[PDB]
Amino acid sequence: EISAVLEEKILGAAPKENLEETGRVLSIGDGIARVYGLKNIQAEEMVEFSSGLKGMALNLEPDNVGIVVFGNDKHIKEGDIVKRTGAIVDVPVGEELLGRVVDALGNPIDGKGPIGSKTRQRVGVKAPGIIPRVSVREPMQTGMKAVDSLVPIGRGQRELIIGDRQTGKTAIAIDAIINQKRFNDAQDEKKKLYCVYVAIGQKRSTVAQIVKRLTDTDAMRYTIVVSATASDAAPLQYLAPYSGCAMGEFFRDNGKHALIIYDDLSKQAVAYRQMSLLLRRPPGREAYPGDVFYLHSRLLERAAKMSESNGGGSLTALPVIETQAGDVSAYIPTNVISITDGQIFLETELFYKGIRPAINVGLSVSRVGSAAQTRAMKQVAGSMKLELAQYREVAAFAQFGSDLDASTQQLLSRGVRLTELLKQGQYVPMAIEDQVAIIYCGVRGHLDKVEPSKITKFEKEFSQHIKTSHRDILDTIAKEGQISPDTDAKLKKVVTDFLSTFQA
Amino acid sequence: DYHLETERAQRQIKQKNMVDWIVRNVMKSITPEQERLMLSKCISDLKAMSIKA
Amino acid sequence: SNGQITAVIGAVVDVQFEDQLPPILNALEVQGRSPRLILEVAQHLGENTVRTIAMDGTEGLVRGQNVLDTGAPIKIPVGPETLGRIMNVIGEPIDERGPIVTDKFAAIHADAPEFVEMSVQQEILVTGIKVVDLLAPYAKGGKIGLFGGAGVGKTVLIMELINNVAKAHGGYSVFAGVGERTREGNDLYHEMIESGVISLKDKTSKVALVYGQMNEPPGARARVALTGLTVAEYFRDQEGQDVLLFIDNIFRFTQAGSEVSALLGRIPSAVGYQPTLATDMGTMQERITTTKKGSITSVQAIYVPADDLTDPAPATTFAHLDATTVLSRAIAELGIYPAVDPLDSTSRILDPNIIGEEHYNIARGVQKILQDYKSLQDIIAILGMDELSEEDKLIVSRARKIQRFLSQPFQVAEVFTGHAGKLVPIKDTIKGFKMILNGELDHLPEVAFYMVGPIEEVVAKAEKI
Amino acid sequence: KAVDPIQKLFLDKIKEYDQKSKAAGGKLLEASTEIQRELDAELDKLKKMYGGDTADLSKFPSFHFEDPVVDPINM
Ligand SMILES: Nc1ncnc2c1ncn2[C@@H]1O[C@H](COP(=O)(O)OP(=O)(O)OP(=O)(O)O)[C@@H](O)[C@H]1O
Ligand SMILES: Nc1ncnc2c1ncn2[C@@H]1O[C@H](COP(=O)(O)OP(=O)(O)OP(=O)(O)O)[C@@H](O)[C@H]1O
Ligand SMILES: [Mg+2]
Ligand SMILES: [Mg+2]
Repeated sequence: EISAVLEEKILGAAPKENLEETGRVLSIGDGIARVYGLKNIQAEEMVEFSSGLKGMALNLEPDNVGIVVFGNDKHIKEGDIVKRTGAIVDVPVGEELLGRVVDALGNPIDGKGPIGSKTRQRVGVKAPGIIPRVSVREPMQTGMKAVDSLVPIGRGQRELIIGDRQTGKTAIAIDAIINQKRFNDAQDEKKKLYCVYVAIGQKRSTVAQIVKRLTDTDAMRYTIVVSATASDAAPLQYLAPYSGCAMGEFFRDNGKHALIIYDDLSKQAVAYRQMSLLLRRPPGREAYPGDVFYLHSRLLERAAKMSESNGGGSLTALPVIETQAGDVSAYIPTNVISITDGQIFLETELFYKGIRPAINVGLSVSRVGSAAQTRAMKQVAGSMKLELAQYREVAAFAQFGSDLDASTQQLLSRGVRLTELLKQGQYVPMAIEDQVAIIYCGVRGHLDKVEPSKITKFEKEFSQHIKTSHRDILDTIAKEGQISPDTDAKLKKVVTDFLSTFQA
Repeated sequence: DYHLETERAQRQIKQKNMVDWIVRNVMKSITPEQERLMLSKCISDLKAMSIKA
Repeated sequence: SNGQITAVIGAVVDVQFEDQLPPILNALEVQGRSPRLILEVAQHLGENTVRTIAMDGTEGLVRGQNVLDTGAPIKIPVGPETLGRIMNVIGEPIDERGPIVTDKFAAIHADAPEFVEMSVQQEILVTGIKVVDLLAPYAKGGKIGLFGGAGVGKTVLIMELINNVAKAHGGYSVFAGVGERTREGNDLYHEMIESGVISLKDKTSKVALVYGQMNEPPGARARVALTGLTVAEYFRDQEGQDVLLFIDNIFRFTQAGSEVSALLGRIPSAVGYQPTLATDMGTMQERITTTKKGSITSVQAIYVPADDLTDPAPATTFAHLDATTVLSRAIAELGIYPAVDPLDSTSRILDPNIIGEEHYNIARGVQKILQDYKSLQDIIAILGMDELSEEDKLIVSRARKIQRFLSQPFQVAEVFTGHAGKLVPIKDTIKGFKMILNGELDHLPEVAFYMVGPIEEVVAKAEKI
Repeated sequence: KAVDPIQKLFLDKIKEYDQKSKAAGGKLLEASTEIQRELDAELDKLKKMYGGDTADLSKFPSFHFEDPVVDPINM
């Protein structure tokens, strides 16, 4: 068995010796190798060093070729042999990468064997133009109540997850990946969504714990993890968002739908700033190069919703940006805000108070908006958005309002229930029917008698009663696609029956 | 799961053991007559690549 | 003649010629490329070698690849055949509707019109936006800038200007998408074909679209504004039309110039910008003007980096504009939309002899109350509202009512706000602010002044409460 | 169609390893001490992880069940 596999790997790995156009390393240092030779080499062509490291031909000069090393530059010495790969920089793509953890070059790192991909795709492909795109009209279900109602994400949208450190940015992104299991297990392939998680500059232990979480929840079957951790070279962390984007662009161009998370692009900008400063390029704002905007703009513009003449596929991007002391006016976050289609802002102050996810409702924007959410969610979240705005205006009167009007007290009481409604535990994403029912109960006044400290327990028990005793209500909602006034009266009665049965 | 992990652990140590055994056996088995035959094959392969043009 | 590629570094390509060098700004065509790769000559390096800027990606270029000299700068189609079409920086149609069949072509590099060919007349362009029409009115024929950061609202503001001004306009329009979202280009294109401004059936289209977006290389992003100018310059000069030119956004032209300048071997200027920041901007902006042959009303969205108005690229753009509209993030975080800063937007036609005595006095009266409010806000922040009893509290109450009344729901923002869009005549605007300044509406709540266009909707909202 | 002599030599070393391993009853051939320590560490970890000390995991586990608890009639 093992001997047969070992024998067929020896026989299958034929050397195929032939003369290759080669170069010679002149000087190596600061992640840049200057190579003498390679007359017929192309710009941005991948090379092979004698130690096995890959590199990208960045600068073509009359006398030398500047090569960006995809690895540690201690493996390259002056006078080494640099061979042309003959191809511009590309990574393996396909459905053979699902369930596999790879580095920025596409090589597996989880030890599960090689990757049997038959296709490769360039990492520097330009984004689709005006014509092949179409409007974003299919929902992206993150499973988060506060996201899917107030900052609704569509398929083909770029939604920024921005905040300070340890505010739940990875928690939102991972729960969005886990939530797609209910759609991937179903037979409806148009709602199926593949996932690509790109870890840039993170800790390798953190990536391993993420892969364990995806494996336990069975979310790894449709997920590709591209890992360029903090121990990896800056060119590897620079390349990894484009490598993962190419793997996600395989699904976009083949009629399927993919979600990609760049966690985080602020660390990729640091890696690119390191490469730019070691190339003597003129620093700008916060020592960043001038093309650090084009670094993220050429990446995120490849996340698009394609027209029916292009297969109808899509790529959805969730870039992550870490701020410093909640400063969204800094250079790098302002660049990504000008690129993406809206941002989800996470507050440190809300995170300290126990509000998780600590989403700032007033500072979270979805430029697509209601155009990419279901009728039932849009009809209810429109009312909740108005009521949260009303609660926000009168929140200043709660500080000293010992005596307050009945209308203002109702607005304060409703806003407290709605704020407690949006709280959600980690690694427990919710189906869209469960989200609609819970938000509908809190927005119609059913929770005005329920204490805010018992809303989460009411959320489990009342949904269980609906899922067991009143399944005909859900069937009517699923058939109609919205909430009828007849169903509104029925939901009023079963809420009154449920609260009376719990206590009287 | 216990039998699968036991099989995987035994497979891994057997793969490691056979790798170092092959490396040591290949390195220790060097003969000059075979070395000259491989040298002649390398020259013939170089001559074949020169013809292939 | 025929050249060969000597060096490829990013968007900058060095080409060496044998017999005769092409002049600066000439267009060069690379031979072995399946799509057209255009190089624009930037400087002569010596030894019969020129340094060029590529208008597309430079991957796959080898040294010694043959480069052909076209003998002319980048020439793009111009005329009625470009109406309803989308073209890129080099004039190729990117709307998948076939070639742009025309006999008229024009180089994207042209000299600005001389001092003799200048029009000094100034007439107010009524928009329907209360903060714009009152405090910084736009001139009918003139340069308008929309300064703002990221997310404060400039695309929404420039789409509202297209909805209000360009729909009822006796002339042609040009949109130059410069380094912005391709999604926004797809949204605007389908907005035009739905509003009838672009006709795919017949030749009744009225707008020409030129798009070089943020996915394009720095050479394309630093020249696609010149392509939109060249289409608008043909309409102004060779047809005598009154042209609308919307550029979104002009900062990306300057930003892409800084990215190329790093590879051109220049000593960097302040904040890492190109040394030629003001001269390249001045050459581009002086071509966008109204002459005696025709008029161009230009609205230019201007991105400010890190919300900094002292950055060299927005600061040098301020002197090129008749009317400036500075959008503030602090105002946008208060929920006031459009987030125009009242004490930072100028018009250059805010004159009693141009817009009238009553319009000028109300605008100056509004700015005086808002400047007094800003002076008092430090006492309000730390101590509180207890200051000067009747007098300063009346100043605060009126200024907060004015700040709410400057906000207005937009028809283009109606999708994600729910409030119906309002187009407010300028007579109703000056009447509404005169009522607030006279103290006629001190008894109304300040919530009634928020997100309602006419002053009659303010009192109707107050009665509803 | 001549094969690489190194490939033939590698196949001979695989066959030589397989013949010597089957002649050793599946045991390792000239394994070092650290490989023996690695194998014992993996077996001990699997024994502690799956609780092989209490019961034989190779055979069927001996279930020790009990009667379910039923509440009294009244409170
Ligand atoms: N909704 C939630 N419920 C409970 N715990 C949560 C929730 N969201 C986040 N957390 C916890 O808060 C901590 C920080 O969240 P997370 O690590 O996802 O943030 P981050 O922004 O990725 O931080 P980093 O700077 O490490 O990337 C974690 O321990 C996570 O388990
Ligand atoms: N007039 C408005 N009414 C309501 N909301 C607005 C208005 N203008 C802007 N906004 C809000 O601000 C967001 C940003 O819109 P817009 O795209 O116009 O900003 P921008 O300045 O062009 O930013 P970017 O740098 O991303 O292009 C909108 O999606 C909306 O949420
Ligand atoms: Mg994180
Ligand atoms: Mg914009």
